[PDB]
Amino acid sequence: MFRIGQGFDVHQLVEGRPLIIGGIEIPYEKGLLGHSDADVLLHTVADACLGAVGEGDIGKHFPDTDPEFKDADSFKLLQHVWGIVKQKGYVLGNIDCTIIAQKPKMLPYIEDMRKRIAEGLEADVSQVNVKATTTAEGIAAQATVLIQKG
Amino acid sequence: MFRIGQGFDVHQLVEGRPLIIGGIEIPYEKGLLGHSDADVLLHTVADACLGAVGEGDIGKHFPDTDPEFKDADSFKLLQHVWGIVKQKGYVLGNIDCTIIAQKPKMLPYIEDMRKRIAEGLEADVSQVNVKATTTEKLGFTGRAEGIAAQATVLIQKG
Amino acid sequence: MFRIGQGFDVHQLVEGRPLIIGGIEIPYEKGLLGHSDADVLLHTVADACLGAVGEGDIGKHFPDTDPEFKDADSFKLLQHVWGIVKQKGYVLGNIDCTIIAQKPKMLPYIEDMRKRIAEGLEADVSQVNVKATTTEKLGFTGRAEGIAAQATVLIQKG
Ligand SMILES: [Mg+2]
Ligand SMILES: [Mg+2]
Ligand SMILES: [Mg+2]
Repeated sequence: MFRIGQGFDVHQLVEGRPLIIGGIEIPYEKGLLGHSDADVLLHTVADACLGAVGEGDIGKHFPDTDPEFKDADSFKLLQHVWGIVKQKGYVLGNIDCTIIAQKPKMLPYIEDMRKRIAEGLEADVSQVNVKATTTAEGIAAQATVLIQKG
Repeated sequence: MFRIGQGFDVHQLVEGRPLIIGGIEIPYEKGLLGHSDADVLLHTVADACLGAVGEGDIGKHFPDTDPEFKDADSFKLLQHVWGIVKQKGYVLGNIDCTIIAQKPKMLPYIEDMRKRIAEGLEADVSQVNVKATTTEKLGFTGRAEGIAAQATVLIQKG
Repeated sequence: MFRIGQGFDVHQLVEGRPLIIGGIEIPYEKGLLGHSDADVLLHTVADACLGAVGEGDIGKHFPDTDPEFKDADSFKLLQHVWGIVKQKGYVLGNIDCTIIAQKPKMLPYIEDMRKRIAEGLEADVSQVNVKATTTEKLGFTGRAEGIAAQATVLIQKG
């Protein structure tokens, strides 16, 4: 058995907050707006994993209104989501993710995002793909995941 | 043997139509514009299914020109599409779907959509995921001009 | 083993360039803007394929700044990508693609794009699905600024 999931998120850009994407802090004048660290890539990854196993989305498991998830580290939240997936008997097949952002340039941080995502999904880096495009009020991300019994 | 499909659709919100999403009636003062009931989520589920078996899209099977599909029930269209998938030898593995909408809030109706989609794919509700998110006021859906959806389906021999 | 990949791309329609989509030249007033032939659909197919094997995106293999990307034939680029997939031991499961464009009407060329993509992926036409949808006048594609495409691929050991 394999199962498929998909995630899509957008976060608003704003001054004063730090920019964190795929678990990596990126030097920039504007961070993303959110109640947790607002890592839009790790949120999308988490939502794709939740969706593959039929467990709604991260809003359902870590609500915005829950003070416990104020300034939450989104890598920790991904680890908990991955606990839910493992409990259903699944491991990672592979994941393919896209960051949509006009600025900053993501290329110098992509390889550490992949390591970080792999770590959070307990997989090898060869199972994780991250790309960026630009095509500027926010940063979006999309992810598609295939999980397998294991 | 597994096959993947993907659907993407977007409908304009207007005054003076019902809002029907995922086969569920949502009491709301705007609804979706289209030749059929405009059910954006069932259209993307149906497109994902047709995509997975190489049978085009709903436009091919139920065109806007042909007048007989005027105000058609999108649940009924989904069942006809599911008939095509079954004839090819496939059943549902699982489906993950996203509604993209600033308003209204979808969360009270999610479980019902999942039930209705499960019924249309002849599947267990554990096989169907539906989530709703906003674009944080950004874009055509962010400013309530329309509702978008996406769906990704995995089907398997059965 | 099966692997999944996803691609997404958007290109501007501009005056006096050919419109090449899915490897097929379509008669039209405008073409897509880019360094290569700007075939938005073959770019997304290529990206989905590279994504499935963890090899980045077309920009990693054929940067904009590479003089052989200038006016490159995106079908040849797809064949290069497919060689990468084949060296890892995979063949096509199936692919489902969507062209989002307000105009022109894709429907007369779809079958040819399917055959071309099938040829590039060394597969049967039954494994390739391509659908075309308009945006209902909404967004950047809805206001004829461009053409968008998405593709989801399932590959398998072969
Ligand atoms: Mg988020
Ligand atoms: Mg529709
Ligand atoms: Mg391109």
